Amino acid sequence: NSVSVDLPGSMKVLVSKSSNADGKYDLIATVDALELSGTSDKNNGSGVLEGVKADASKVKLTISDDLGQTTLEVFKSDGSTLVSKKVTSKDKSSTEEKANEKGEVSEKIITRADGTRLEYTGIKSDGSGKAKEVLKGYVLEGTLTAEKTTLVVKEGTVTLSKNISKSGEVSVELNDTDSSAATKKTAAWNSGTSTLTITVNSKKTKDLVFTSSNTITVQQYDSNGTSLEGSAVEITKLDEIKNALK
Repeated sequence: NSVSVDLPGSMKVLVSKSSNADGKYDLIATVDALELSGTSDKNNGSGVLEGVKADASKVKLTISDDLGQTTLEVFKSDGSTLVSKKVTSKDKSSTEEKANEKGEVSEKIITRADGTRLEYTGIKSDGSGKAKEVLKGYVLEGTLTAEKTTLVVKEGTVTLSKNISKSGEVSVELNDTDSSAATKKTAAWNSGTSTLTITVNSKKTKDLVFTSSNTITVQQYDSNGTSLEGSAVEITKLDEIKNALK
């Protein structure tokens, strides 16, 4: 006599139709063939479920009270040395951490709701590591520090850096080492409009807009640098980013 409850990431928990004499509900879930079980003082599917793998690893699924988030933890048999931790939100955005043998997080994947990802590897005790952003049509490479993630695209003497704060806030900057003052690119970032405006030789040349969909559009200025012209074009591949940096 159970009730099925939908969870983040198209998972399920089974909750007893009625409570026991203590007013508690029974919970059962199966995560990749491993049965987890628990009890809860709520009737909605929220609560904690536990199980133990064949290799003695301890597994705990915690379902938030409003069903908006699940946390799936795997530990070694001590129940404290982390193996992995996955936090899934209702829109199927998620974070997944993987630990080293000492239980320290060394790998992390942030999956956005739109399917784009930020992936970290080799995270060190100072918070540094390597980073990759996986977009629709291209991959960006860079680094992680305790402060921010920085993805870098280099083209000639120009470096475009896409910085991502711990809160996920994107800002972008550009630097050019071009020794010719006349062809050197500079740029300004407008956080309010998520736009990087590139200038060469005192004339704005283009706006790169970093959209809420984790895409980039490019639109050129006229020959005077004082009006935008034509229509903005979505970038779909790395070579088009580099073209904009030429």
